[PDB]
Amino acid sequence: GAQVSSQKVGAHVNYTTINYYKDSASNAASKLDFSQDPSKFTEPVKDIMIKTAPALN
Amino acid sequence: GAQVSSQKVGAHVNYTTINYYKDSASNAASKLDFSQDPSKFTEPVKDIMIKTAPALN
Amino acid sequence: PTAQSTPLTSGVNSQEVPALTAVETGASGQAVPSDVIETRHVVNYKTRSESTLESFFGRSACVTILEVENFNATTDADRKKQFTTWAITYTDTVQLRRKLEFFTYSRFDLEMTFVITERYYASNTGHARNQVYQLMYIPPGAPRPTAWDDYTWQSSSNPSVFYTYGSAPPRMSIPYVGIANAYSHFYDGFARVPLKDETVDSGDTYYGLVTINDFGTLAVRVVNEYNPARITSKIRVYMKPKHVRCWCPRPPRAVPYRGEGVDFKQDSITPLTAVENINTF
Amino acid sequence: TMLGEILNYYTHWTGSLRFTFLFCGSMMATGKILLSYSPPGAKPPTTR
Amino acid sequence: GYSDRVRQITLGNSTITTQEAANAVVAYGEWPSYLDDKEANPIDAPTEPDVSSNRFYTLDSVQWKSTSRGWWWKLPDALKDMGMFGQNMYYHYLGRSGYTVHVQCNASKFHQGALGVFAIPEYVMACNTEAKTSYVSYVNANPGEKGGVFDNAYNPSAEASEGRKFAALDYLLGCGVLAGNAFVYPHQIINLRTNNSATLVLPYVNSLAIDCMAKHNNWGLVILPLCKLDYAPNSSTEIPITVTIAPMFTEFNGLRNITVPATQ
Amino acid sequence: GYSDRVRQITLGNSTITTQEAANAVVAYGEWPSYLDDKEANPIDAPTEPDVSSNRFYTLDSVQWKSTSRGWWWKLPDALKDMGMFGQNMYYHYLGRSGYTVHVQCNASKFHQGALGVFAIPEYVMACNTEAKTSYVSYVNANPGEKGGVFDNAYNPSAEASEGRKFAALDYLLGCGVLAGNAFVYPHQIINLRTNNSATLVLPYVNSLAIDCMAKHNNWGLVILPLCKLDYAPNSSTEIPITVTIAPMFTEFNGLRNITVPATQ
Ligand SMILES: CC(=O)N[C@H]1[C@H]([C@H](O)[C@H](O)CO)O[C@@](O)(C(=O)O)C[C@@H]1O
Ligand SMILES: [Ca+2]
Ligand SMILES: [Ca+2]
Ligand SMILES: [Ca+2]
Ligand SMILES: [Ca+2]
Ligand SMILES: [Ca+2]
Ligand SMILES: [Ca+2]
Ligand SMILES: [Cl-]
Ligand SMILES: [Cl-]
Ligand SMILES: [Cl-]
Ligand SMILES: [Cl-]
Ligand SMILES: [Cl-]
Ligand SMILES: [Cl-]
Ligand SMILES: [Mg+2]
Ligand SMILES: [Mg+2]
Ligand code: NA
Repeated sequence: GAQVSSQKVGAHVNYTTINYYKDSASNAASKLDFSQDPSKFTEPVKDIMIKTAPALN
Repeated sequence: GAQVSSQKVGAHVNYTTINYYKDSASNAASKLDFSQDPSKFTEPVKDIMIKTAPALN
Repeated sequence: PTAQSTPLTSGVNSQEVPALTAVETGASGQAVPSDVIETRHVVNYKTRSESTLESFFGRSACVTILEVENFNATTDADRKKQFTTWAITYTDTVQLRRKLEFFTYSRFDLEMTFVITERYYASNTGHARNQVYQLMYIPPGAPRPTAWDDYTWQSSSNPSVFYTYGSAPPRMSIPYVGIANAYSHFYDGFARVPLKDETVDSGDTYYGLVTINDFGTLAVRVVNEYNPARITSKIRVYMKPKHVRCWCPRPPRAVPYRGEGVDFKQDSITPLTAVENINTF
Repeated sequence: TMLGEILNYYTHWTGSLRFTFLFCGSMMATGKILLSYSPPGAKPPTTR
Repeated sequence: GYSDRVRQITLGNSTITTQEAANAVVAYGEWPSYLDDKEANPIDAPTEPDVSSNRFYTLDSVQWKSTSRGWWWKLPDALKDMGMFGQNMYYHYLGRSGYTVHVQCNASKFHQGALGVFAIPEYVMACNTEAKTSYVSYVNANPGEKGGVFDNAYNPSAEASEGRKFAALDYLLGCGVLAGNAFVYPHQIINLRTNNSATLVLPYVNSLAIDCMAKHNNWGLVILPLCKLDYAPNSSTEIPITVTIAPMFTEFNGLRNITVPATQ
Repeated sequence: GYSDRVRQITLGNSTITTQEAANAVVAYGEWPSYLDDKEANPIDAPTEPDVSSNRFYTLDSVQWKSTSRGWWWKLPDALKDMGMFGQNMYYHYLGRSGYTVHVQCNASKFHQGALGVFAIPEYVMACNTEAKTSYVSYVNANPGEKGGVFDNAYNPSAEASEGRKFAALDYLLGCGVLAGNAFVYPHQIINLRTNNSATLVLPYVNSLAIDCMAKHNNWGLVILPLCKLDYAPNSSTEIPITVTIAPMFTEFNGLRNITVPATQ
């Protein structure tokens, strides 16, 4: 049950993971999660604000 | 002869087992067995008792 | 997935005014350079890999230093040096605590690692055979040791690690063990409602997470009986949050901590150094 | 109790508790009895 | 015709109008909602009081002066004596609620000043004694609709018994962080030249589906004068700030006799 | 297995059992229900408190003696201080409710006696002065869970001010009709040799869809000893009568501040 995944690039390929333990808590770090939605903090407004339009009309 | 099984969920997949020894006594813990029949202790009665019916008719 | 590339843009003369906004709305400024200057095309190959929560928290941090000793104890005080108990917390140190407290709530598994060190207390009391340590996790309710060799150390159900001095730092994983759906880093409340005209003391009660938090106890002993030479030990406890989720960001701690709460210290509430002038480069 | 003894090998519990009452008076004894569970945060009940 | 400045909010038998709004904030982009069966915890059929409780309650007004350092409330504490919301809160062990928070402050085209209006999850504040930590009385933590005020000085008590209140130090947001960073929390600004109101819609926020409202405040409401009130004809003028809050999607579990908290 | 004598009733967090019932009455053959849109009157979204209020409340017990002439209560008056039902009743101008009434009285196979248990719509009773008509104080008309007692004598007051209570004369049902005809009202009998309980399920009954609960009692509950309590070893023995009532399909309109009726 080997997972083959992309490595993080260095100066100049893939790596293999096998989980040895029956508990997911034993696993190595979660894979890179690039998810983001800054707008829930930077723009949590009820009515859409178009950048090119006046903020207050 | 690798077994791939579900891990117990953590905060936020599968794990691999290979048995290295010729005796089953050497094996790690038995897999989770959710079997149960509380009625053999909580209701070991000869005649079926329907909850909604009188216990004694 | 990469950070934003810059598009090729020239000038404008337009009723479109992306440079103006109204932050009264609760929206941050949104304008980017292409809105207010002429820009070249720049392909951005750079990523935010190292600022993901897993990357930010992906370090074993020291959270406490415990002490235990091994010698022929003839007093109550010296008997209590043969083992130690520690209420598990991240508030004995400041660095991991401050990083966690960027967030209100979290969910993670924990990697715990230990670094165990010894020194001789004295010379001319001979030597000491290599020591084995027991680190026993005592969940809330399980009996706590009152002596280094009492019955509690048989540890039939509590997890224990037996560590041999000089071996690799011992390590184990702990699941997300919270009784809520996440850990609370902050709790604006009490453990119970004090009621009208009750006789229960209201003068010496506490507030916040300290009234409700209990992650149990780490108990440590040297398993060996005493040598003629007294050995003193330090156990450094390391925590790494892994498989991390966090919610509800907070301003970070700006002034020294003075305990387990958010309290501040009167002589340490001036973090800024005054500038000579508002016009100082 | 058997439930209490099992719970003292665990740190956390969840779910519903069943309290069953057996009346052991004579067959000629009658009565009505109120059995109550009051979730916490108010004056503990000392009156019906 | 429709404007970011002009808004009507109706909940139950109550309506708010504003003609000088600045949009509205939905905290973390999430509207409040009822608790789904797949996230539920207590198993008793909940009370959902709907229009009896999910309506605008107007708190006692406070006076903004050139010397004001700011105001705080906790929720649901500020609404604990508000009509049927208060009754449902105290008759049940468990409750959850979202809110519409409407902060009201009008002046004139000749006045100036700016209020930061922040909704803070788990707004834990410092105590006022250095003899103890986390040493705040229930009564001082839960002032109700009167809320509390910030100070620009920290004077912790000589005796532990006299310091069992919040050290609500304005520039440390009463909790050891710099007030300039409070904008990471859901917020609006009432800048008197621009707007006369702030509207924040808050979902339930907690590490649990539902909790003990009488033990635990989910939100702090902070109003800080970021720029002091100024009025050239009278520097000593006062203008009211009025706070109006509607519970939303209220749900209660664990009915029994009424909770009557200690008042001393 | 199933028996007319053995019954379980569950409403909200409350359950009743009986092993010596005599069927159950559904007054006028009609189960209670919510108010249909085609019969509605007040237009505000109603409060339907459901399990918070629609549950068994047990009144203070009364003692049946060989000399007892009987007991009366009014509904919703008897439940006005009962948990969240009372709170919903007094926070609203308007309310409607059905009821499950469970009257409890056990003895032994050696005791004898029979109680008539009657649910009376608009149970208007005579006043106790002949200087006036219809001259009863609000306080005397609305005793709450303690209810009142019947007498076998009529002694109207010398002065009008002293007679502002009911003349609850047993054989005239306190209202100028013969008690033997009370069986035209929904009823059961607790005959100690047969049964230890009476169960009556009452729909809302009125000339209106919904009404002012604090002004108007929809039902009287009357318990009359038709055959006196007798017990050969002790003629002075007393056995309790316990009244347990659950509101059902409760619906309230016209929310405002709480009604606090006069107590004198
Ligand atoms: C912890 C500590 O300071 N230990 C020191 C001891 C203690 O002072 C004992 O009391 C007396 O041996 O004294 C030494 O001279 C010794 O024994 O060689 C040096 C040693 O480092
Ligand atoms: Ca049964
Ligand atoms: Ca714009
Ligand atoms: Ca451009
Ligand atoms: Ca030892
Ligand atoms: Ca409802
Ligand atoms: Ca409802
Ligand atoms: Cl050391
Ligand atoms: Cl041992
Ligand atoms: Cl926990
Ligand atoms: Cl400088
Ligand atoms: Cl209040
Ligand atoms: Cl009453
Ligand atoms: Mg009030
Ligand atoms: Mg009462
Ligand atoms: Na890019």
